[PDB]
Amino acid sequence: VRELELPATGQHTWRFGLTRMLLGYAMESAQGEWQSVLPYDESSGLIAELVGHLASLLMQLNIWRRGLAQERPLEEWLPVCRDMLNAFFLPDAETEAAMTLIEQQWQAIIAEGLGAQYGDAVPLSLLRDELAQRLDQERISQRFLAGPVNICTLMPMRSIPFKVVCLLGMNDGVYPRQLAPLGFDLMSQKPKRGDRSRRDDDRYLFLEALISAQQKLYISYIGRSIQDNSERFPSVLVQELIDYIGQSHYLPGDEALNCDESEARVKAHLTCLHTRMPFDPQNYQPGERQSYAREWLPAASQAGKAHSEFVQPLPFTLPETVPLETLQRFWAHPVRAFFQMRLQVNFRTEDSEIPDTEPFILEGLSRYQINQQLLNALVEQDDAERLFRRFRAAGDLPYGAFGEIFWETQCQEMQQLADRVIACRQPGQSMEIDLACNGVQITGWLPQVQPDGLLRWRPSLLSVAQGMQLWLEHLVYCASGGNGESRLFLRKDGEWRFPPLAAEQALHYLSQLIEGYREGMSAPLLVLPESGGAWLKTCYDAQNDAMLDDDSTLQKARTKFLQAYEGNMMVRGEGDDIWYQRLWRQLTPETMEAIVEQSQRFLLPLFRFNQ
Amino acid sequence: FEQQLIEDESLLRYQACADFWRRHCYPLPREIAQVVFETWKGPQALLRDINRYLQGEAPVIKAPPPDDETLASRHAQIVARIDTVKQQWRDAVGELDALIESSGIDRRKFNRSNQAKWIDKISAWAEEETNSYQLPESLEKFTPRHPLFEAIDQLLAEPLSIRDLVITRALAEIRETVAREKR
Amino acid sequence: LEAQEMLWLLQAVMTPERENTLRSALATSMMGLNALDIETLNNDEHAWDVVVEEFDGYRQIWRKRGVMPMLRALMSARNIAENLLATAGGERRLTDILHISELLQEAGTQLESEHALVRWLSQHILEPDSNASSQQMRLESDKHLVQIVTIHKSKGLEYPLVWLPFITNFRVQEQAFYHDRHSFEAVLDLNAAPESVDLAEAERLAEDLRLLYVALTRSVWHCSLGVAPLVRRRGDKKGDTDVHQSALGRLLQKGEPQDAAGLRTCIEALCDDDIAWQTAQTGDNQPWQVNDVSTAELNAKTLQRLPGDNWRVTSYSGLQQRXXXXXXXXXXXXXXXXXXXXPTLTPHQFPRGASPGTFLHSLFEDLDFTQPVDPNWVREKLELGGFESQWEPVLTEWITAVLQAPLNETGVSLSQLSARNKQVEMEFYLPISEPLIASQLDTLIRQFDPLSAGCPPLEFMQVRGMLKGFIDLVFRHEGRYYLLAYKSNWLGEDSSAYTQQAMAAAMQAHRYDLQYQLYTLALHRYLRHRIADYDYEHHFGGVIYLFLRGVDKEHPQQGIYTTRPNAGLIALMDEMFAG
Amino acid sequence: KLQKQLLEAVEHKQLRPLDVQFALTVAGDEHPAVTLAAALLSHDAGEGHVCLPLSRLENNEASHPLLATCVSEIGELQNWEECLLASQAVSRGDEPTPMILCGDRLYLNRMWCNERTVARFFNEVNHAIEVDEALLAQTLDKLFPVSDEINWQKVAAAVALTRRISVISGGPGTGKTTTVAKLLAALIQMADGERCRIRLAAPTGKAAARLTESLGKALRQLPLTDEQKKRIPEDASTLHRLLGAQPGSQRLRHHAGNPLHLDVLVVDEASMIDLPMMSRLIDALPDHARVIFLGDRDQLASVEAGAVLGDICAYANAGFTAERARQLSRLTGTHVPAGTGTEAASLRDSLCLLQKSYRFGSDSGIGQLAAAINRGDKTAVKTVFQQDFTDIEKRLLQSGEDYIAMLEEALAGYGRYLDLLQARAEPDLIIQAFNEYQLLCALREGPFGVAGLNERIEQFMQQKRKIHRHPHSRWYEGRPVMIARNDSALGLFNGDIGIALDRGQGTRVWFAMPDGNIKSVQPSRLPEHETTWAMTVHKSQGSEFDHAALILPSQRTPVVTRELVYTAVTRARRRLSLYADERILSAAIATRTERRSGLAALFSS
DNA sequence: TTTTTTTTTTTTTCTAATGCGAGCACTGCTAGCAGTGCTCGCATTAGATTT
Repeated sequence: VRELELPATGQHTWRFGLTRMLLGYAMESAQGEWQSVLPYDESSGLIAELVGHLASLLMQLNIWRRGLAQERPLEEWLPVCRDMLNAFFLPDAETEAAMTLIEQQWQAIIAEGLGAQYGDAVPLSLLRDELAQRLDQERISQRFLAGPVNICTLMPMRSIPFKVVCLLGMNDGVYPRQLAPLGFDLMSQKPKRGDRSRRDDDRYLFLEALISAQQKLYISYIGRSIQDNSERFPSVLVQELIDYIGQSHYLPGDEALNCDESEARVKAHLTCLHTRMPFDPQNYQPGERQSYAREWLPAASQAGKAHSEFVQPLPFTLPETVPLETLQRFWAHPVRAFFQMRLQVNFRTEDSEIPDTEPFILEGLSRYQINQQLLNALVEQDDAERLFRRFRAAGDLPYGAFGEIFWETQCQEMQQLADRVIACRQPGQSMEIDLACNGVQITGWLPQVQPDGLLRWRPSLLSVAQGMQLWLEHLVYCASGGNGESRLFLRKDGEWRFPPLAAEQALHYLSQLIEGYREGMSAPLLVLPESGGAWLKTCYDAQNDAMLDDDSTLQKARTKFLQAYEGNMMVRGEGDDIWYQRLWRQLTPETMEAIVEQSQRFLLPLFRFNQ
Repeated sequence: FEQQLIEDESLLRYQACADFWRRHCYPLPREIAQVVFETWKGPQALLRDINRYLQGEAPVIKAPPPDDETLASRHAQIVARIDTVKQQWRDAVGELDALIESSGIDRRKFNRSNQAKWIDKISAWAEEETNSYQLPESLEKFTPRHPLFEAIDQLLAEPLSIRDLVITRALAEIRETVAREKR
Repeated sequence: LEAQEMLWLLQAVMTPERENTLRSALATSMMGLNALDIETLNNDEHAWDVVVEEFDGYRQIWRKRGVMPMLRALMSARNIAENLLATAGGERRLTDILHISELLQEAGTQLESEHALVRWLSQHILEPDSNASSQQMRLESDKHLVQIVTIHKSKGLEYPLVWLPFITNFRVQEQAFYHDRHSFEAVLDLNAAPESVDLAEAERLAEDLRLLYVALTRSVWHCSLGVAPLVRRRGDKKGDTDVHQSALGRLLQKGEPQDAAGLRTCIEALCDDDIAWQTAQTGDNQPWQVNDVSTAELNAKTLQRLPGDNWRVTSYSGLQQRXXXXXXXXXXXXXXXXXXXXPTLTPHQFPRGASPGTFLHSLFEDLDFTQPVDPNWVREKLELGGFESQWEPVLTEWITAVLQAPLNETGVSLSQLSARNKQVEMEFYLPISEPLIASQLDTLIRQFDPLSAGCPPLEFMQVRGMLKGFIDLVFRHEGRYYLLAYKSNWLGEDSSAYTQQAMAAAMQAHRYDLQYQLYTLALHRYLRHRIADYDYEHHFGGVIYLFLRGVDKEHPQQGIYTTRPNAGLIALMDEMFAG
Repeated sequence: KLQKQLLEAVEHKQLRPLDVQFALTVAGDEHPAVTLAAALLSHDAGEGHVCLPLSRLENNEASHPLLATCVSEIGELQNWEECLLASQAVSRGDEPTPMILCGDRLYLNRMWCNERTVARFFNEVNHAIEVDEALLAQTLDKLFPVSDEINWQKVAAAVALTRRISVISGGPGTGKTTTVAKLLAALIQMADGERCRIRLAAPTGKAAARLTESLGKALRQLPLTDEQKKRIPEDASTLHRLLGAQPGSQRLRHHAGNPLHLDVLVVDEASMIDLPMMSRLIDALPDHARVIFLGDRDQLASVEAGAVLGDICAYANAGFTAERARQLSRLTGTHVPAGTGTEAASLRDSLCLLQKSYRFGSDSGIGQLAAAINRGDKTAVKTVFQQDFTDIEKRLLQSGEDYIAMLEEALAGYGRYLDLLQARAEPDLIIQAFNEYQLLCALREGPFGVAGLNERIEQFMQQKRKIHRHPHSRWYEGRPVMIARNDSALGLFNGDIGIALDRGQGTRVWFAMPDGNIKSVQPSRLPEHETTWAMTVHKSQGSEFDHAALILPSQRTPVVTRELVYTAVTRARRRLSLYADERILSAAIATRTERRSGLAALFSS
């Protein structure tokens, strides 16, 4: 760190990490910090062997970065490459060929140096970039004339008579090839006869290849960039050639027309424009140029049938016992369920790449976790300072001052929420639930039932889906005894509070939920817990306990719907998710209605009893 | 003679910005850091502010801070600049010499409670909104009072920030550093 | 999303064994499967096993032929390339798929692993960058398209009919950056003092005018442009319309604020025979009327003759090859026996591989036989080779044992050979005219060859073409030529594991039989060519395999091996290669 | 410093690189006694010892003359407790310190916490449950017909019914499982109106399945009403799945916050329970839960560091507490012997040891030899020598010309199987045939090992016509394979065998389910597999073969031990064969596996 | 040197501007009161380029 003149931190370095791992091996993380390093719990077992291997790597990586720093005379550089290769590498049947090439090339360089009598110390960055050039310099021409059709670049002084010569990539400026003279060269100033210059070499090759082809010459170039449909051009040589052809010949169709007109006519007859896509049916129209690829044929014929609407009704039979966790997991994202729950498809996105820098600020689920721990500490009225030390040692927070600052704005938000939590909290005991709803036995567990009712708190923004969760978990609670309220507190002072309900209405609404559940496993029920929630926010009127009708608001709920579905350029919209991508690529106003109808069905009892 | 081009200059640039924000911020004591935090969280945003100015010809900065001034210097300066008004308002408090007017609403005197309360520590960078009431340009529109009553106007004339200095130092540094690493 | 689907597929084909990571790939819109498909396909085990199977063949195509061949096979079998084009809009999707594949080639070569490619694709799914080649290709050039383009990217271009829907819009610059009117120098004011803000916002407006100009000069026949009573300030009903801050508005109002009515009038004022204004009335009838297309019958031609027959230039190495079936041919012996019984300057310890052997050979390539060995010369060979000094005193002795060993019955010492009688590393090309069939040969071999009794008949596919090889050494003694070939190998042994018997054993194990016979054919034809009045029996001395490690000062026989082609086998063999 | 010293023991391979690196980081710059001491702690903890009693490290001084290392400065630091306990890398348990020094035993913080949890759970936490002795005795009387002699099993049931936490030790085929069924029956029929939640856990999904089928068939035998047959547990699961161990993390959905909701828990094959999983289990239990462990005292110990069931059963040797013997004498309606003296009442009472094996007796050479394993070698060479018992044979392997002959007998070991394949039979009887004979080798690799023996045996199949092999396919018909890791999809578990064969539908692998059904899986479908001609002794635990053949390598390696050989011996149902040197084996039996833990000290104090 | 397990979810912007609502001082009109002029504060809504 200090070598690069960045202030010594003491965190986020392979020393910090390793020490964190080993210390994670000796002592459980829950014990606490030690030197202000938090033991990293994950490797506690025999697995931890790997760590020792890892730490043996880095030591070497450390040692050598010191050994390579100082300049050296060459014969001091001779022994190095061997120590390094055999140091870091274990040769094998494949590799030994390679490693021998490394030593051979390296020591070839240095030997070139010594034999020239060069005394001064040398920086490594001189040789490292010589050897890079030396290792790729080699070419393999072995199979040239083996007999398989020959692909190869145009090489000076290689001209082999052939029956068929093909030329690709004649686009202007790509060929001929350009390497300017050095510019302080004296030869390029006053040329004599026998001078060789790369451009004249290419220009002469293109003549050789012409003289060499004994039957069919084939010349190709990219007319139009496939990507933008820009224009491209033929090399000047091809241009001269097509010019000469067109000026020396005429098609038999018009034997009296004109010089230039017969010219552009011929030049049109010789030039073929192949299409942009292989499945373009023009290729397959019977004629002279016709494609032998039969794999694209049915595509060009346009003989395929379109993809049916993904949703098809599927039979399902509700068991007698539904574990409450199954219902909970269902209603969280009712669409996602039918993919994972029912038919078992789940799309696992690739894991996130390791970030490149120590955390400057905390965002996303990173800071969310911290709010979770922090809050669960404040509600217990345990000291936040201890936990602070835990994170700091964990290297999790921004360094130093900003750790303190960020920490003490968060403590100031989660303190605000924390009190409001502490106000109503009466410690309570978990309860197990068994019920008969529509001849279906629900079993489950509810943690921490206080005499007053359900209390739940999450450091989140107020959103409906949370609401549905507390709604289910509430109705099951009313459904078995449990007179009392249910409350949920969230950030920016959000709240969901559901008054108590009699066993009758409890079992009736719970019925509606379950019926939703067997509805789900059959067809991918479309209920969007947020966007639909947004649409139902506008229409419903709590004072009249009736959803509004008038079309003025019905163009409010649409704008507030789409606004919720697709997001801003800031917040990602509910509408963008892999689970909703599989159903429709583009939202039809019809499907919009379909969502509004079902959402109106299940969601309504939420807003109706919320207070 | 052989130049290897690089078309992604945003990654080197961002790299350098994190380098700056490491050496010129990590050393800050709590109280100055508190001021840095407000104007931008971290170099991710700072880069977003100066980014158009890192690229292409360097602009000329109107009335640049002197070359020798640090953050602690500017900060101590502004500390005292507010402090004088703090003592002074604490001294002149407790008197109605003003000509009372309808539109200026009598509860405006409650503002003064705030200010005599607002005068405790220097840790805040933000003066109170109620201060806008004591501007002689503000009040005289609705009674010259005494000088410090006018001094608040001097205090509120130039916005109090560390911003210009940081954008200056960072803009000069990040440019060089990038150029060096590419060299 | 198509890149993502591609990820799900490649990731599945990589490890179809896993139930989940496959089914995921099946559900993709690309595969185009219903919920009923996946549902039933979760039930019947046979179908599921069939899918697993086909993907398992795909992995094979993946490993052998590369990537793009695989995705080709998958597209054909699944019929997706067709079913997308059937689907509406799916044309775009299909272009994306093909494009991505084309990139998986470009990154596919440079990376050797099959797996590190799936490594790579994810990493690009995360960071898309800006870069040119990964930028999207135009969806279709078949149909003329609406070419919807930004102002700046229209500069110097020409657009026969031109639309400026949003032109009214404006952006008030909050940043303060301007130019001094005097010095004409770019000045940034880090302070928000309103003057400089104004001095800049004037600039922002003039620039907006220049945008308007450029935008209007683009059209050839017709340009249409939108106009609205746009309001920036958030108060609803005033009589404030900020359009005078729009580039265009200022040109209609002559830089005068108006009301929306005044806006409408000022539009009406200039409107004669060129400019014509209609009110903006939202309406929807029909998306558009395609009326579709008619094409034809169409078919692909199909080759009749074979693409091409067998003409190959091969060495004897291209003969042993590998055996598919009950018998597989390898240099090493599969059977192994464990040993439970319980000076470093030796030949057996020398390193092994193509690399060590190439060194060993390359010694004798320049090496001088008549002079004894110079240890300095050794050290500087090993040094060049990269071999340490652990070798130089160990080698320089051994070589002398080699050069000093007498050979065959003539008792020739390698040392006795003058550079006039040496020929080092002859490369030859031997044409084989009619296809050379194994069984039509190995019978001729076995017939006259005692050594070909061992092991099955050599098997190589029909071949017609040229044959290559390097004679290690050719030299003449007593007016009589010889053929010399060095071999090294033998990881396991040092001592008499090289005998008259075991040498002949290994010869039959690595099939150096056919090899030496082939060379003898070559050397034969070369002498018949070069030597006026050449005769096989008169001038020719036999064949010598020298196992370098095999040479020991103790036993003259160990390591050297000699046999003579029958002169009756070559007589017919040469004829065979002639026709 | 002594750092570069420690760089040698890696060349000497006396220290793992992990050990050295650990000692470097944690030990810091302190007196080299700290550094070396720590490295040795990490080493012994690596080989599976829980602690490092200072006696050993001060007495050996093998890594350095701990005079000069141990005596540094500041007067006398030579006291190891002094010098070590001085530095901050060691503490008494007060601070959050990497290492703990408590009983003269220096050892890791993690091991000390898990250690203490285990201890306190076996001593104070378990309680005495009280019921009517007359009614209970009657229930047992209807469970167990024969009253005429002392029944160990009846004692075991009585004990486990009295004590909240109880262990039942015994050899393979001593009737453990049946006994457990008897117990559970007494449990359900004991509490009529109370909810009885039974849970069945085993450390390996394979053993879990074995337990499922076992207690299914065993519980079906005894009369129960539909209520009881509802309170019969459904299935058994993995220990992990029970604790709900998340695949990536170390988090547990239960731990101390969530007690897993049970009445009783039965962990079969507790020998494989190691210390970390034992503690992490214990944190999940409620205060009403009754737990029972199953395993042999001498079974091969768990891989990860610790020995639990061993250190526990070691105290069974003393026997029952004086009074508990009288209580049980009232319970079983018999005379229960009483262990003389007082050591620990709570622990001694919790342990029952089943000394009767119904599978084979003393006349069978397997029980006599296995019973002679716990003794010295002069008994084992005797048994292997005299009378031959017809159930046991030893073949000398020294020269490879003997080894070839070993393979020669291995043929006839597989003979019936090989023919049944040549006879071209149906898969079921083939699979059942494959379990009569098995090769067991300790090491994985080399001349003697699963990895080597698969090669040599198949090569020996190519020498003598038995089963033809195609090199390119890699799946010649008849090759047995086994699964590397558990699978939820195909319902097959790690440690399970299946036979590759072509029924004519195609090349397909055939597995025998615990339900008797045969499932054919495509080769591509299999998750992981290893050629199963030879098993390591470890993986063979819980299995039973009619004829087993043990192979011990010639060298002396820390893997070859007493318990390894023991499990190999008890592995065969009836027939057995051995291949070893009398010196390598005879010395191997003398060396017992010890893993140092304070438990022996903890239960006495 | 030997080896066992298990499956998944979470969050989301900030700044600013107005519109109104509530509370108050004055002042004029018929000492109190109503209105108006006013002013601040709370919630709600809107917008965030160009190779």
